[PDB]
Amino acid sequence: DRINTVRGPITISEVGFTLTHEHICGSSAGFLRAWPEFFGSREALVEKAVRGLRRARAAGVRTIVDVSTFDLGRDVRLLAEVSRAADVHIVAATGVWLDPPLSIRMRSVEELTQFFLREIQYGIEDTGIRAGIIKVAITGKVTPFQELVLRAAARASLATGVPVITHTAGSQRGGEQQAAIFESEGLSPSRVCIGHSDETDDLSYLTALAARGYLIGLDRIPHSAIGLEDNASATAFMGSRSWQTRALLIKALIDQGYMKQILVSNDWLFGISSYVTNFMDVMDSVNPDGMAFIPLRVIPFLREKGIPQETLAGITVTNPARFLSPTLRA
Amino acid sequence: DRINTVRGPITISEVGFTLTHEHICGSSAGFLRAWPEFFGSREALVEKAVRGLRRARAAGVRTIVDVSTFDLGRDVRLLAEVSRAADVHIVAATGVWLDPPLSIRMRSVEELTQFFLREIQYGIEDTGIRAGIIKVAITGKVTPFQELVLRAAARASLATGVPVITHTAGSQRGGEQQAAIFESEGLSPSRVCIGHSDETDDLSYLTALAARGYLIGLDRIPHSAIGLEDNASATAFMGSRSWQTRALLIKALIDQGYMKQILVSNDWLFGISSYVTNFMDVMDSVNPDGMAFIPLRVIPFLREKGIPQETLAGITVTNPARFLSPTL
Ligand SMILES: C[As](C)(=O)[O-]
Ligand SMILES: C[As](C)(=O)[O-]
Ligand SMILES: [Zn+2]
Ligand SMILES: [Zn+2]
Ligand SMILES: [Zn+2]
Ligand SMILES: [Zn+2]
Ligand SMILES: [Zn+2]
Ligand SMILES: [Zn+2]
Repeated sequence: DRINTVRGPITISEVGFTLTHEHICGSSAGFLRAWPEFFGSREALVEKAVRGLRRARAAGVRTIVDVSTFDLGRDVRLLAEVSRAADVHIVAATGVWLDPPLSIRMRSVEELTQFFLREIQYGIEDTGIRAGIIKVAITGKVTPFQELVLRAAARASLATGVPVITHTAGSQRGGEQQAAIFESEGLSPSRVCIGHSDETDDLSYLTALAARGYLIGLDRIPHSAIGLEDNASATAFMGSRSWQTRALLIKALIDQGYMKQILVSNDWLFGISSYVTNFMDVMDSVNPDGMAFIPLRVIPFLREKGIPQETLAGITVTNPARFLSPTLRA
Repeated sequence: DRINTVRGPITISEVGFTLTHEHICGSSAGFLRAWPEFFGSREALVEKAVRGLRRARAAGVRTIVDVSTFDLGRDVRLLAEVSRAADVHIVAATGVWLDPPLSIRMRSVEELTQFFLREIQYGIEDTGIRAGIIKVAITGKVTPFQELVLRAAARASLATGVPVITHTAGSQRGGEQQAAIFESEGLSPSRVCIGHSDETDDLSYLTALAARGYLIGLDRIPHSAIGLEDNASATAFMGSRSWQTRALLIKALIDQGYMKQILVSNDWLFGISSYVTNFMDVMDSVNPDGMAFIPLRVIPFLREKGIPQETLAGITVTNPARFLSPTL
């Protein structure tokens, strides 16, 4: 079976150790093309990303999933360039994030479904690169527009077998909202990762979703504004919980018997224009390991806590391949 | 003081009959590239725009100013292809419209100034095509962010000599609040067009801005949903006033002695994705002339009402050239 990447299809055996929720750059549609100097230059951004991916590769990573949507400024040509240079597979995304422009947010559920299908079945822009995942997002109480996006995502997943990754901004729960909508459309929970789940400490909430068959994205592990009391922007974006506390949720879910439902990532990037200026510097100061943080810090931490190799490989290799492999029915 | 167009620099004498507020396509950044099918295809949109601009050309139009900004999905390569095929000058825009994404709306006044300067001085994207105007938009009361945009526009204009064009959302006013900000930055009123000024019938407001040396953009002349009362989206976009009512404002300002302050346009486009689906069909149902509406309908209407042809030539040829020619 085959997974689409920015350099073409690859087999399941080629996927390897995967980071399921990452970005090369967090931006806005067309922004990198219109003002590349915001990032120093396109060339500087490419250099920062290639070095960062090569560090991750040296720590064991073989694939990342860039869950940047059109409205997060996804540039698949950038992804292809850095994937080739770093020799790390990149899966690209369709879907809608938090900042849809009018041309997206004025659209109907049917139109959004056709847009997602175009990006998965035909390709992104004029590149022939096909999305391998659908990324959606909601705020607090799912808005009428976000509900349209979720339903369109479920429909595109049902037609193509590609999985859906979702999260709730602003609050620590919210996965129940998305689950009810997805299920109303007939989508299998095994096609869905409820992301940014490490933002809550409510284990009962995560375990119940896992028991229903949802994948649980513990994918903002290195985000933390501890020590950055000076910075309101940093606390608002990364939060005030230690990375070890977040990582321990991984062990907790394993102990509950749901290793098979866990996906782990960094939610990192190599440039960011969608927040305050120079926020990349703040992030880099918190986590100098970048995307290598999971393999260099979290994996050893879990081992020390007594999680066996084979379990860690199940989480980092087996689960992502099962998740990404397009699967029409469960 | 040559003017930059999507085909390169031109002389003032080459500008000719100008439409000062137009669009090839009203969209969002990256959207035409991502989902061209929304417009049938990119190829269909080009064909429709070339056909339309050629009709305007035959009616005498020589230049249009496409005031689409980054966030209105300005695609300068589309502009260039259409300009060349139709053989009509197109001036491209920098600035910020009413849908800035986070990467724009999180920026400071200094950062916005740099962005506008890049698009004017260096070029748009990787094309080397330089913006010839700065477009800004406000809602009701200028928002804190919109005030940054206005100040950045003023600063970019002062540094480069290129003019600024505005508008305020809806059938509002807003010019007095825009002008205050511009003047606090030391910008000359002669470098600013208060656009969509045909949305109001308040002549006291219009004449006072004209008296201060502002240009008055009477530039949505064909927009009217009269006859389309059962379409709320039509009414909300084009209004309930007739084209003649809008066009009579041109006469009113001429009568008051302000012919030199008037700029006229259609605010037309050949595709639109930033609003309701298929809205282009509704607009085309009302104004089949498209961008040719000004020279075909408005000019003769004003002639019939007794305005001398020399005055109309001043408004359609002289005023736009004086406005577009960069100063310092
Ligand atoms: C690009 As994000 C901070 O919503 O994971
Ligand atoms: C794109 As418009 C409605 O400001 O002319
Ligand atoms: Zn997120
Ligand atoms: Zn995320
Ligand atoms: Zn993310
Ligand atoms: Zn407008
Ligand atoms: Zn307009
Ligand atoms: Zn307009």
